[PDB]
Amino acid sequence: VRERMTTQDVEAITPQTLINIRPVVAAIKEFFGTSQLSQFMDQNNPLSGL
Amino acid sequence: IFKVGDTVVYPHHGAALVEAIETRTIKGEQKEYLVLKVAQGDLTVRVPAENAEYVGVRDVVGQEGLDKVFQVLRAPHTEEPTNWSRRYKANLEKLASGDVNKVAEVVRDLWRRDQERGLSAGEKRMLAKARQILVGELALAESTDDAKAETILDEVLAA
Amino acid sequence: SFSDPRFDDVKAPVDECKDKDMTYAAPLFVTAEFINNNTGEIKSQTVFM
Ligand SMILES: C/C(=C\[C@H](C)CCCCC(=O)O)[C@@H]1O[C@@H]2C=C[C@@H]1OC(=O)\C=C/C=C\C=C\[C@H]1O[C@@H]3C[C@H]1O[C@@H](/C=C/C[C@H]1O[C@H](C[C@H](O)[C@H]1C)[C@@H](O)[C@@H](O)/C=C/CC/C=C/C2)[C@@H]3C
Repeated sequence: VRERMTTQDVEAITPQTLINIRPVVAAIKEFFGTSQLSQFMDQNNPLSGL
Repeated sequence: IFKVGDTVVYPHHGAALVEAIETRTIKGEQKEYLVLKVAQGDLTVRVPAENAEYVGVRDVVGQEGLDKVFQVLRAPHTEEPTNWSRRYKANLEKLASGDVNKVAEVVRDLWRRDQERGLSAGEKRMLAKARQILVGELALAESTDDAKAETILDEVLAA
Repeated sequence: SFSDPRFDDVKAPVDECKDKDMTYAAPLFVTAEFINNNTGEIKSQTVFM
């Protein structure tokens, strides 16, 4: 965002054009899928779930 | 110059409404701001009336500019830079100028080009965006049903 | 600048997500504000995060 706040022309930008949500959604996706603290929940009995 | 509920034109955000005159002070001076929300982007814009003309907000056009751009769009013999990059930069600057005659000239030139050829994804998006904001300005300058304004623009284009 | 995080309703219930392998989620919304300093214009938009 602070990169393209200069190369874009003034009195032409809008926050819909500034923000790229792709690194945030990729960071969330890579945190849940394939990270060692986000584990596949085991359930062979409710005690082991708990 | 303006009251509440007036239709007005921005440099490039389409036409818009003024919803209220905001009295939000800054640095201990009650500057007369004005909330101005637009149609397409669904966003609001707060501008002080002092530099309203500095940023160049423009009142809507009338019948003289209406038939002026109707003669500009109908005007033949516009030459073009054969360098397409110079052409793209040139009509991009003309579109960002915010002038109604320049926007009408841009859409009629790009219509005459893609009517023969079919130009580009970028030039097609160029024509789509500029024709959309010109149709919105026409349908708030004459208030005559923007779809029907699109058809009447298609009428005067091929005429 | 950024302001006002705000969620929506979930796109699908739990059992349908477990059936059709969709992830149970909900969209984020954020009120963003762009301020020019010299002339002075604020722009409030609702960015889907
Ligand atoms: C070594 C380790 C986890 C092991 C794989 C499992 C626990 C080892 C302890 C033990 O031997 O019982 C570390 O775990 C994390 C950090 C990095 C390490 O992972 C690691 O470096 C190793 C793997 C990290 C993420 C793996 C994701 C996927 O690997 C498979 C599928 C995905 O998740 C895994 C699911 C593991 C659940 C386990 O649960 C245990 C029993 C079974 O061993 C498993 C069913 C239960 O005893 C449960 O109570 C214990 C949970 C572990 C507590 C959290 C530790 C932090 C499954 C093995």
